[PDB]
Amino acid sequence: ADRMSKWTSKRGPRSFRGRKGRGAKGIGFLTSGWRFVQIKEMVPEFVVPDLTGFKLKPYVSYLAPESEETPLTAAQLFSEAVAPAIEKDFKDGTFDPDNLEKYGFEPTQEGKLFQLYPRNFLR
Amino acid sequence: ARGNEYQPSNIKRKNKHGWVRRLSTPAGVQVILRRMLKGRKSLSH
Amino acid sequence: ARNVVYPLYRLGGPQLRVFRTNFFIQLVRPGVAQPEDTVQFRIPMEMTRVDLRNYLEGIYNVPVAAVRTRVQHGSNKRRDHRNVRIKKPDYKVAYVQLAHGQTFTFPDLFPLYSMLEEERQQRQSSDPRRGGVPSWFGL
Amino acid sequence: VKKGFRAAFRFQKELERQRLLRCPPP
Amino acid sequence: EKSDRSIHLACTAGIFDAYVPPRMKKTMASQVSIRRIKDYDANFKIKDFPEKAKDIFIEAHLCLNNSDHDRLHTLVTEHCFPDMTWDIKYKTVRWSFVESLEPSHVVQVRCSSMMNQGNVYGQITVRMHTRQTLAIYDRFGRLMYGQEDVPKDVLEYVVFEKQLTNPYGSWRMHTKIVPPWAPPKQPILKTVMIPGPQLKPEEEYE
Amino acid sequence: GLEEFFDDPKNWGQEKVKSGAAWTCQQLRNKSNEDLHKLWYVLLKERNMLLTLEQEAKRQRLPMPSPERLDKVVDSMDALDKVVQEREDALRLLQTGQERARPGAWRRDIFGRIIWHKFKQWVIPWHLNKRYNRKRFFALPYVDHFLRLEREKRARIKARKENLERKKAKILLKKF
Amino acid sequence: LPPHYRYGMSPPGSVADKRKNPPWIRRRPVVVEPISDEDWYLFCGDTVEILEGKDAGKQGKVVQVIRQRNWVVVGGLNTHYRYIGKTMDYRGTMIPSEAPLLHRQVKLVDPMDRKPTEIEWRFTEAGERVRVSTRSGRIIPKPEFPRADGIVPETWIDGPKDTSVEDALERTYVPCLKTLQEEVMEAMGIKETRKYKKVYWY
Amino acid sequence: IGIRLTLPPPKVVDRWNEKRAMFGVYDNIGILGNFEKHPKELIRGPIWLRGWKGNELQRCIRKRKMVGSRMFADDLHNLNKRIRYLYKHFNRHGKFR
Amino acid sequence: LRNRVTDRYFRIQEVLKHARHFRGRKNRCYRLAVRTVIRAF
RNA sequence: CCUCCGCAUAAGCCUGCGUCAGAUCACUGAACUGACAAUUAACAGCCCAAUAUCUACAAUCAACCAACAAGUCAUUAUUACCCUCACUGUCAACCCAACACAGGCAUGCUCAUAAGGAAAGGUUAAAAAAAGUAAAAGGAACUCGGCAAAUCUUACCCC
RNA sequence: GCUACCUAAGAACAGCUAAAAGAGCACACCCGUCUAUGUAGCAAAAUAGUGGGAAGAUUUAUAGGUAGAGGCGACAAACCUA
RNA sequence: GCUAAACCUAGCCCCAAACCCACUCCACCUUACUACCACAACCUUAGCCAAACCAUUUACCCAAAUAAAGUAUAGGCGAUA
Ligand SMILES: [Mg+2]
Ligand SMILES: [Mg+2]
Ligand SMILES: [Mg+2]
Ligand SMILES: [Mg+2]
Ligand SMILES: [Mg+2]
Ligand SMILES: [Mg+2]
Ligand SMILES: [Mg+2]
Ligand SMILES: [Mg+2]
Ligand SMILES: [Mg+2]
Ligand SMILES: [Mg+2]
Ligand SMILES: [Mg+2]
Ligand SMILES: [Mg+2]
Ligand SMILES: [Mg+2]
Ligand SMILES: [Mg+2]
Ligand SMILES: [Mg+2]
Ligand SMILES: [Mg+2]
Ligand SMILES: [Mg+2]
Ligand SMILES: [Mg+2]
Repeated sequence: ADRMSKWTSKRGPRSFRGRKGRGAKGIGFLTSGWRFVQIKEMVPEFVVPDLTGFKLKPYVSYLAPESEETPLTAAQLFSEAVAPAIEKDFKDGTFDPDNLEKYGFEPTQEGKLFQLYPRNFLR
Repeated sequence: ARGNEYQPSNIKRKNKHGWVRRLSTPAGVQVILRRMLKGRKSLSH
Repeated sequence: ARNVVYPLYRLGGPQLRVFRTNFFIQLVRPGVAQPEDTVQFRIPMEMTRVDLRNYLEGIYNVPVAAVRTRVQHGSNKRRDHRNVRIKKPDYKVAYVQLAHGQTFTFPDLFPLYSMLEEERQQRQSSDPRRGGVPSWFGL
Repeated sequence: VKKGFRAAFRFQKELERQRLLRCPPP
Repeated sequence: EKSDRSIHLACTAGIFDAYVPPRMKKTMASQVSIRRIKDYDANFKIKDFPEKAKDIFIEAHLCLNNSDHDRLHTLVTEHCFPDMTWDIKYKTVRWSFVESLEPSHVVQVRCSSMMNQGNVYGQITVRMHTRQTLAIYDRFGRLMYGQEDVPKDVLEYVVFEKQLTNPYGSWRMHTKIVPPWAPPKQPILKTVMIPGPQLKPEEEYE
Repeated sequence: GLEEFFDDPKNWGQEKVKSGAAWTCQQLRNKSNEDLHKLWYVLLKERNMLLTLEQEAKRQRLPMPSPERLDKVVDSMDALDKVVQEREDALRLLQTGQERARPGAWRRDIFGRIIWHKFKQWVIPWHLNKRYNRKRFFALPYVDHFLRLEREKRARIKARKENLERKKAKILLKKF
Repeated sequence: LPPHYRYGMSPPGSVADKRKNPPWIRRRPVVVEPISDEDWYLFCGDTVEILEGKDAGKQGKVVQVIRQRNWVVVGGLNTHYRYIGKTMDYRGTMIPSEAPLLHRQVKLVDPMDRKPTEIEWRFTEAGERVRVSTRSGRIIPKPEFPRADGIVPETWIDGPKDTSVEDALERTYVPCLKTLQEEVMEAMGIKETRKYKKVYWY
Repeated sequence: IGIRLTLPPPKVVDRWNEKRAMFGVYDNIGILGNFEKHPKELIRGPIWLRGWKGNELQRCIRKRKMVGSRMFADDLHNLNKRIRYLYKHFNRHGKFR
Repeated sequence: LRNRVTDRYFRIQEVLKHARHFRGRKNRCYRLAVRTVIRAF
């Protein structure tokens, strides 16, 4: 006879308490006789770098001078990545409206391991 | 002796007055709609 | 990582990876007497014991042997001035048994005022021979 | 809190009379 | 709690160098201190000050008499005022000043040396020897100490403070020095009982 | 090791720890892509130390040495995440012209209100999905009257707000 | 904060403030004259003159500004006395304590003329927002005041966990149309050969 | 008890504010201005009330037909109910027939 | 509450004045006092 | 001195007599307030590739016998198939009866306990009232009626 | 989620006599004959004692169904949240 | 002398003007707020009440205020419309 409390896996009868969980992402499946099969590949792997000889530390010196905040946009990214290559190739006759893929553009995301839309990677 | 008419169970509570039971019929939909307009914090069990 | 949509897997897929992991850990002093190898942790809900194993041996290079978890229910008994229930949040508790017979014990963390002090000692209290007569006058 | 001034003024004058009864001036 | 606002002090408790009542070292200390007075104000005279110290003393005591705390505040430090007025509330004081015997003179002058930020204090000590009258009455107006209108002699040592840094700082009475060799204060009217140890059943008197 | 859940023993129970300023977004933008990834784990370990330290103070019923450190650390990582997010977002625009990473649609729930429905991933196509087909992404007619009442309600609240604004200005004119 | 919280002299998060304004209380709101953020001209460390109240017609230094109530606190001016440290038995010790003033109750001083003057905001090529006296063509500079944390940046020393300025401000980012994810993988030498299969999104 | 125990703040009425000073000016717009406008064109307020007077029942009838379409669902239900009430009151009740 | 009687205290005192010298509750309780005061007059 | 109760599971409830500090029929305290702790899976929940194809003969110590109401439990052929122990429940004096209610409440083990409990705030020994125990001689004389207590009967009539 | 009835898949019934049974005595259980207490009570129907059944048309846990111009009913105008 | 009493301002009402909000990450129609597998919507309002009963009948928003006009007309030719 309570409506206002949050509904949880603690709360039902036996069957109910089995079915619901907390938020944890499942990492396998079940087979006959309730045997759990784990898939190694479904388990997230921590991609953790080498920290040896690394100068950056978690806090910053106050002695550092202040600079104006300017966020990143597509326009300026194009200007400081693609634009110099394009204009340099515009000077000669190497540039082409077709096959501009040389500059880093891709027609499709289908083949890629890291597909941008829809996103297929974690963080 | 009377008064103990409520013999509680989670299964029965949910299958009778739950969100899914509510949406199942147009009548129930309107029940939810009413509670939303009144500003109830419990829309259903 | 938590509060992100995990990409689906089909057979023969690429190995799922995280690069920056939302999970944050506390290592906590147990309230009950434990084995020397066992260490306690407060853990995000969405974390698994598989995850915590990998987390510790990955980031901290801590070899672990065994991990067991449980979900601690916070009390909803407390009420405010408006007579509304205040929920203490539920958290997950992970016990980790170390390998190679390593032993860990929780460290012993935590081993104008002049004017105030000088006046406090200049109190002079009160002499019952005077019987409450003012003391300021030198007469 | 009742809008009006007359009843309030009357009451103050009543209180003045009571105060005079309690401790008459020299 | 850490916030930018600070508790602002207009006095210091205690005495920089306690004058001891009954030699060239004290005079040179006074000379360097008066120099450290002059550089701040440049209109200070050691000659004329005792009179100012005298009349300030009298008017402070007149304040006590009539219970005017505001004038007293302009006149007496924040260290002194509690000692002045903790007992005096809910009783009447009748203090008067009769003619002085020995003229008031300065005994020593000392200065602080930047113990706190934006705070320089200066303590000067004056010896005063005069006869006064005093009566303290009870809450019901029953004479409880002193006599009505007959003077008795008193020797007192008084310390004066000023804020040297502050432009609105003023010379105020700060404290009294009681000598160890001083005769005891004249006896009170009533008799008292001092209770002995209140013993728990499981105790014996020694 | 397990030891690095705690800071340097020399500064244990020191009441005050001198700590640096939180990283700015600008500073992090100058930093390399790979280097941000490395810095991010440096910030991770630091967070966990401070979180365990929070809890231990709470247990001993003692004040934390420098609690503000935690805030700084958090902010730095917020900043870092934002910086990285920006890079991904920028690149998406240049490559696909999609503003949102996850696909979705404007839909009409049964309560007749317009929602941004986020998609989920499935193995099978939608027409074959029994659970998905159970959902009603449309409003039958009976809902329209409620939509009216809802609107009217919103209007009332708004009207009330406006009035009070005006009234308040009036009294503020008589006093000044 | 609750709606119609009363701003005390205590900072809002303090224990003292919690004692004064608990969650349940609902006092009559204070009527304050709303003045624009640009038009506000009283800063901490400025010298002002007190016009009315006790201790009027005297210079003083601003120590605290509470913008919510249009309040200015002057250190050691407009003072009343309280005892601090009083217990069951002990009487405590007496200190002076400042009372706030409305911004009408003070005005700024001319730095040279040493007299109270009205002030107007001006735009200059040198200074975007500057302050000028109405009667005297004299500019009043912004007073020096320490930061919130009180770091004192002129004399500060790095700790063990503090990044050196040169290391922090070196630009190691070279723009590219790889993601963070692609970059780290290829740099760490971790390689995947299998192709990611296509999923229905709905 | 239920009587105030102090005098309320004195109320000062400015009889010579602009609104009081120019009260009732242009009430003679008609006779003095060639009959270009009726004075009833100085009336501001409800749509159904400008230069018209009636009892409650009549006022309700009028509000129903003039702003009936544009008013809120629950307000209109209240107004339809008012009219039903008043209709019975006036036609079926009272001292005199 | 467009119009509220503000001076009932004075209307009450008019009866109670006469009732002062009586015995029991009717010397102070208005709904009792009035009835006896009428009879008295 | 009492125990027809206990211990466990289920069902229901949701931190609801653990520790520490203040605080208030009974302690100036606790089943009050705040802060801190805790319940670790082997038990239990959470299952199963496809298309055909198979499946007459109870249970009852299943033996003899004996039935009637006719009964809880099975596959094979071919194809496809190689990774592992994840997730959730786990506390308490507890639930439904407005209550710390002589009421309600499923199964297993203990059938009297190895477990769990306390009828009496202190006194005095009036009346009337409730529940007992005993009673000379008599044995229904009581009463609408042997109601009740007893005792632990017989023959009928109406339906 | 009480109660009336049904549906699915369950569970309970000691001891003794019996030609062996909607049998007999009699626990647990289910019901409620008679008396007394209680009557703002322990209780919006209880308690103490005495009784009826207790291998069956028995009792009972879980889930589902039938809805008011109606359901359900070994008909009491019974029951369908005091 | 206790219990008390006293308060002005939160806000709200009716107008006018003007056509409104639908919203970081995650989750949410299965037992909602739960990552992850082969049916379908449109269908005369009735009644109280008035008629001093009741049985035909009994005003209810339809797109310009006023007037035409409670007129023509309808109606157990009556209530009334
Ligand atoms: Mg039941
Ligand atoms: Mg577990
Ligand atoms: Mg198992
Ligand atoms: Mg025992
Ligand atoms: Mg007892
Ligand atoms: Mg007794
Ligand atoms: Mg008797
Ligand atoms: Mg006998
Ligand atoms: Mg007889
Ligand atoms: Mg007889
Ligand atoms: Mg009998
Ligand atoms: Mg039956
Ligand atoms: Mg039988
Ligand atoms: Mg029998
Ligand atoms: Mg019959
Ligand atoms: Mg009958
Ligand atoms: Mg009729
Ligand atoms: Mg009638």
